[PDB]
Amino acid sequence: DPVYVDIDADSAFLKALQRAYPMFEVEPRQVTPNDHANARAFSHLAIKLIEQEIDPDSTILDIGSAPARRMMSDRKYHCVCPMRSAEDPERLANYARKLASAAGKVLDRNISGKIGDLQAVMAVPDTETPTFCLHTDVSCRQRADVAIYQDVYAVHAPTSLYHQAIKGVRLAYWVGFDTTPFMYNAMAGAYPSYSTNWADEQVLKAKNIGLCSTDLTEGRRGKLSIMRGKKLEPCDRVLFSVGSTLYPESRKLLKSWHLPSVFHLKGKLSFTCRCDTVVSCEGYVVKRITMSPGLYGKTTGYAVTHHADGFLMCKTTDTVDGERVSFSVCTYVPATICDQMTGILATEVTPEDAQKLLVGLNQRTNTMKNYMIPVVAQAFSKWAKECRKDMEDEKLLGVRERTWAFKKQKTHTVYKRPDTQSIQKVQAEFDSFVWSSGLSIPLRTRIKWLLSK
Amino acid sequence: DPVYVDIDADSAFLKALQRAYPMFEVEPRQVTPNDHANARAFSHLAIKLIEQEIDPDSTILDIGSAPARRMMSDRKYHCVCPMRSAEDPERLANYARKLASAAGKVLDRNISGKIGDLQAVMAVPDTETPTFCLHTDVSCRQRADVAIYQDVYAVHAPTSLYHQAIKGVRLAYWVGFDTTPFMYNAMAGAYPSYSTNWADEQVLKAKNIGLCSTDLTEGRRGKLSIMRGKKLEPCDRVLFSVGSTLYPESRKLLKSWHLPSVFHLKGKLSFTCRCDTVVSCEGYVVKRITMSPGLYGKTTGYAVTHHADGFLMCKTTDTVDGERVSFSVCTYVPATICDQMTGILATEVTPEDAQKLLVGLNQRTNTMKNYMIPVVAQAFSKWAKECRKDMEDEKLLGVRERTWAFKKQKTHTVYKRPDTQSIQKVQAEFDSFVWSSGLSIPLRTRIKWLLSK
Amino acid sequence: DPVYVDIDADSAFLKALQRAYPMFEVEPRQVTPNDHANARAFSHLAIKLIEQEIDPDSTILDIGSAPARRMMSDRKYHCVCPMRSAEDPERLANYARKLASAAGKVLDRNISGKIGDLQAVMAVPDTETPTFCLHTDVSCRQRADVAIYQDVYAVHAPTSLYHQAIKGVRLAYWVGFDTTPFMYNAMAGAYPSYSTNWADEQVLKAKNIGLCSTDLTEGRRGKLSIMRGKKLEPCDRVLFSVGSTLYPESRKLLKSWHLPSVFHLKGKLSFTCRCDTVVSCEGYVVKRITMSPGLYGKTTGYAVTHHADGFLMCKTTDTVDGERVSFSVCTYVPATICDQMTGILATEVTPEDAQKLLVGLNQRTNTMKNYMIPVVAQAFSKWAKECRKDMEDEKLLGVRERTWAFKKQKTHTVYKRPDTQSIQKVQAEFDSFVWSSGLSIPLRTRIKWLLSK
Ligand SMILES: Nc1ncnc2c1ncn2[C@@H]1O[C@H](CSCC[C@H](N)C(=O)O)[C@@H](O)[C@H]1O
Ligand SMILES: Nc1ncnc2c1ncn2[C@@H]1O[C@H](CSCC[C@H](N)C(=O)O)[C@@H](O)[C@H]1O
Ligand SMILES: Nc1ncnc2c1ncn2[C@@H]1O[C@H](CSCC[C@H](N)C(=O)O)[C@@H](O)[C@H]1O
Ligand SMILES: [Zn+2]
Ligand SMILES: [Zn+2]
Ligand SMILES: [Zn+2]
Repeated sequence: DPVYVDIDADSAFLKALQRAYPMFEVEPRQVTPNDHANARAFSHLAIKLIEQEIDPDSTILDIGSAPARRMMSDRKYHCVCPMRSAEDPERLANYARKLASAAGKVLDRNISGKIGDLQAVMAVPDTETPTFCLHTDVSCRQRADVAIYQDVYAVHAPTSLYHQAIKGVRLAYWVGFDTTPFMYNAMAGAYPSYSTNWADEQVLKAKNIGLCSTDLTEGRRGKLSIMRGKKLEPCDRVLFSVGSTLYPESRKLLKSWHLPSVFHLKGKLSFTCRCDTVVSCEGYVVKRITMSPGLYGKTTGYAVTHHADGFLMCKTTDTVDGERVSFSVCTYVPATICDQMTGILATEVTPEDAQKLLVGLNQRTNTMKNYMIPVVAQAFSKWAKECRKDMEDEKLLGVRERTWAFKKQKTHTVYKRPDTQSIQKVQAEFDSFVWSSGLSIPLRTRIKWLLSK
Repeated sequence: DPVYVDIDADSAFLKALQRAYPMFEVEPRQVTPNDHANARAFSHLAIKLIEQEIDPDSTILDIGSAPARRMMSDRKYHCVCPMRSAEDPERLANYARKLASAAGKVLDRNISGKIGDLQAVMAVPDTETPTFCLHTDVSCRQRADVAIYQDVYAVHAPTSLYHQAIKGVRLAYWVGFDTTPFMYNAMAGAYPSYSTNWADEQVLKAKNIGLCSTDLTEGRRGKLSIMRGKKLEPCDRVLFSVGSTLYPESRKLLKSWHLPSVFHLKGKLSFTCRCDTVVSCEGYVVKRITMSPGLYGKTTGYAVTHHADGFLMCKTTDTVDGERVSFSVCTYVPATICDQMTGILATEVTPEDAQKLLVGLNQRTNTMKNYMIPVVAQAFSKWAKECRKDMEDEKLLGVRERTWAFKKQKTHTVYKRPDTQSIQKVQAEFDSFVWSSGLSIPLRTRIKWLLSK
Repeated sequence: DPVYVDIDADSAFLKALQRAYPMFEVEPRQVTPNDHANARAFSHLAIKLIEQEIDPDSTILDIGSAPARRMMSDRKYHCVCPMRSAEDPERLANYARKLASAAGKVLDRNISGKIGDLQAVMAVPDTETPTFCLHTDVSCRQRADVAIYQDVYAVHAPTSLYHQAIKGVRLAYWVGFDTTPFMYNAMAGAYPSYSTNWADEQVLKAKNIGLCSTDLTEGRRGKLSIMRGKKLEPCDRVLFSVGSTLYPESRKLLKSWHLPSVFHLKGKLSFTCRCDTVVSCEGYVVKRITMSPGLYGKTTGYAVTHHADGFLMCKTTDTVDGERVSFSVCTYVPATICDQMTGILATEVTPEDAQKLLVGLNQRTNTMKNYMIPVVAQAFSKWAKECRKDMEDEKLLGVRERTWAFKKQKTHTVYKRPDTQSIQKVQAEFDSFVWSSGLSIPLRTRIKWLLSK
């Protein structure tokens, strides 16, 4: 009845975990010095909660599975494992090892059936079995009614969901990092509670952001290159660092999971679908999606995010490979600090004074990580200034002057305070939806040898 | 005898709930991290109180019902469910699932009768049964004497009430958000105790209101567009955000439920009707309506609101898509803070000093939400100024000078203090009152399969 | 079940050791005054943890072994010992002595088998035995599935790993000093928690770095030499001092162990490999490597380091053999000190004031070693200055001016704060991979005499 997580007993993250999962009873039990422990604990609790929601006798598709995680579960999983990633052969070997080690000692689980299914798949690679197969999300043929996506960032969401729906699935879950900073189109950012940093490929040679590296120079003035760059804009390629584990990602596929509250899937068959956010903790979320046959209602095309902690986006100046430039950066701020800055921001404050005030509030133990304090101090200072400029240039009610052109004002900070909401316009009507094994003989031989014993 | 609500045991909202429902005994029992928990708790208690008022042996029409909420009740409900919303098929499937799960375990409730009625409706979609039907409020033919509207914003109130009255209904209840801010014709606003924000569609690209989103710019002066806008006025389309759930609404239909204390319905038959407010809690209300055959008395056409907390409407300046404009905003303020500002407002005070005083009063735990403090500080500052201008320009008693024209003074704030009343002029004489299933074969097949087992 | 380490009972390093190995229970038991005790304790615990991971019945290759360390172990080691180092004959004699001393007193270990294997190898020097051989990593022919490298810096990593893989090894471990400072290309540096200093061969006659020596002079101005040096750049030869033990090293071979997260080995057979960091303590690390047959996925060529303590690289001025020059130096800083300097660095601070503040923070017992304090104080002072220069020269968003050349700014400090990550670009596709005993008759005779008794 208790749930055990692998974190230190004196961690501050434990209270946030307890507030996010009020239906459980959370115990710390540390066994390793993992440098991304908080992220793993959140994923573990999310799987527990999802299993508690649904009822047994239903079969669950596990898209992009890691089979060894599902091996001591009593529910009915069908693991979809294509070998498209360099980490997959080791996961498969680990599954076979775990299976062979406990073959008679454990009896409640369908251990023998799992061994037989794996052997049958190794013999002929194009066969479906109740617990395993080697197809993709589009080419699997097992029928079910629940689908799960755990830390899956590599598929286009509407195509995948349509292919699950034409097979009888009515309910789906998605677990992962919040997609909001990519809808605002930032160049780099942080998830500080999870020791995670990310950056665009064009700024990996910066100096003072979370994920970067550069070197010492004396500063020659020449650097004469005829190739005129002249624009610094975000591109599709992004790099993620979770603790010390590296993952590359694509901006398009990340944006495709920022789904509106109502949408329609219109193909040979038609469906009406909804998406809600049911767990949200300092930048990690769980989403629940339902799908129904036929067309009902109408769509607006709006997606909403609720901010429990503060969210910040701002302009910063740095050197990239020695050349001075400006670009945008985003982060999260705890609610108590935001509440304690309300009085200060009524006036104009310099960045240095803001930094001293924030250090005073923080270190009274650390509420927030120190390496983000200088950028936050700068953002708060610009926001406070811009507000004053609005108060000194009043307009007339009900009137929009355009004498025959109007000017845009400059904006250097966006600041979403606790208990406010973001709203963005996205696509809501989808009509367009458009095989070889990939295994190799030596790996098959290794698995067969490791199993047949 | 206790009533259990899904909120945290240390919440401040519990005392307000206890004061609003003095006839019950309210216990906190938290099971989920719902981000709009307070609104759900208020609706739950409202249904309990309404059921305690009326007597059994009467049949209750449930307009726009969600049937699974009425399934474990001992009273006699007739649920009117047309499938006009994208959320409806999932509600129907959930009802059928709940019914099938507990088919012999629960015996007191008319479980078997409900199953039979649902099956009979699925067979032929144009039949009335004692517990269910697929018609609208105008085309249902079941006769009753009580009607209930729970969070229903999609109908025109006098037409709907007339169609209920010609069928023998004598008493009706309405539960929902207070309609007063839409009678004052504001452009955006907040219900802060319920984590709720709303906005006109024309200002969704603002920067510093509750529900909005914008981006960074350097401020080009060109933006040369020949299309002269030249007026910024409210329009019919509005967006509501309750926690993170989104709802679109129409201004006309919202205004139609702000009913006067006495009115007449004059058709083929005639009725005389009254409307009173019986519960009011920080912007959420319950209204009771009675109807009688024949015409009696006379009407004035006035509607009254009593303010227990302070109500504010004021002019603010912002940037929308980068262009600087002014428009009106409304909110609610707790009574103790209003009482503690009485001495300060005797003189002229700057907005910055007002903001510092409000922060001092608030954080001594938080009485009011911090993200509204800057706008409130501005409003109080303008009100205090305008009062002084009245005191320095006295007129003569009993005289209205119009030398041959008179000027209007500028007004930037309206402030209704605790224990005052608003009064507005509305229509009170109504004479004008003016079908296919909408279900689909695959959904019917799914429901039949899910039921027949 | 306790693990015993040879350190003083009042040492501060014990808490760091306990945090790095949370699965053990660490007891101090001092028996010698070793001046590099901390390094030996870390290596001991690393071997314990690795043995706990893997399962028995597997045979372990020990590359560049010291056999006497493996003599009282119950696992199955095959020690690869070529006599290429001046320390090797004494290690071999010590092994034979240890074996002969306990020949009947100890029975659980394969003592008799080990004696027989050593004698058989002495008779014919080109024979493999289950526990011993005299080949190199490339010319050994024993088959196994685990390989271990303990403090091995003399081989080129991809060639060695390929030769282990074509023999059936699937898992490998590497224990040693962190390779990050050599990827930044520094000229000298320190690992202060382990009493270790290192330097390039060209600066051994400096005055104020960790490892150096010089003499007194009155300063003649002549020193007329026609040989124009004119550049001071790092070269391949480096010297390491661990306590008072000296080791020479090569920069190329050290860099070759800074491996990316995914890579491919493409020869006659092909493999896909991964490298993760599983233990990290103040500059000492353990790396785990897996290899699989066949080609899967794709590579990026990036390597990542996670910083738990602060890392610093900076420019310094010294005299070398009496001539004044400048070059770069690197070190590590504890996290609490870094956190306590956050407020000070918002302004410009002189080096002297920084030094006084650091002395105040440190001596309140010593958190960090005093001989590094002057260089750290200088680095912090320059970093704080450079940040200000960025804040006073803002650019426009999204724009990279190159009017037709751009200038590089000067950078004198790189500072990686706690909870940030370094990222470097390295090679990830490897295709190119290209014997006499070396023992002598008198040594063989000595070993035979010492054994035959
Ligand atoms: N089109 C596709 N259909 C199904 N799986 C896919 C896919 N494309 C990539 N994948 C798989 O998705 C996985 C993402 S990483 C695996 C995450 C895993 N669910 C976990 O819990 O750790 C990869 O193994 C990759 O092989
Ligand atoms: N003209 C009409 N007559 C009856 N119901 C209507 C209607 N127009 C819309 N509705 C229904 O009113 C519902 C409003 S949302 C449902 C609210 C529900 N009573 C609850 O407690 O949660 C929708 O399901 C919609 O189908
Ligand atoms: N090509 C090679 N293959 C295997 N061992 C080698 C080698 N080149 C050098 N060595 C050996 O590697 C050793 C490094 S010093 C020995 C370290 C030892 N593992 C310990 O725990 O203390 C030397 O003894 C040297 O003989
Ligand atoms: Zn399948
Ligand atoms: Zn009906
Ligand atoms: Zn050998």
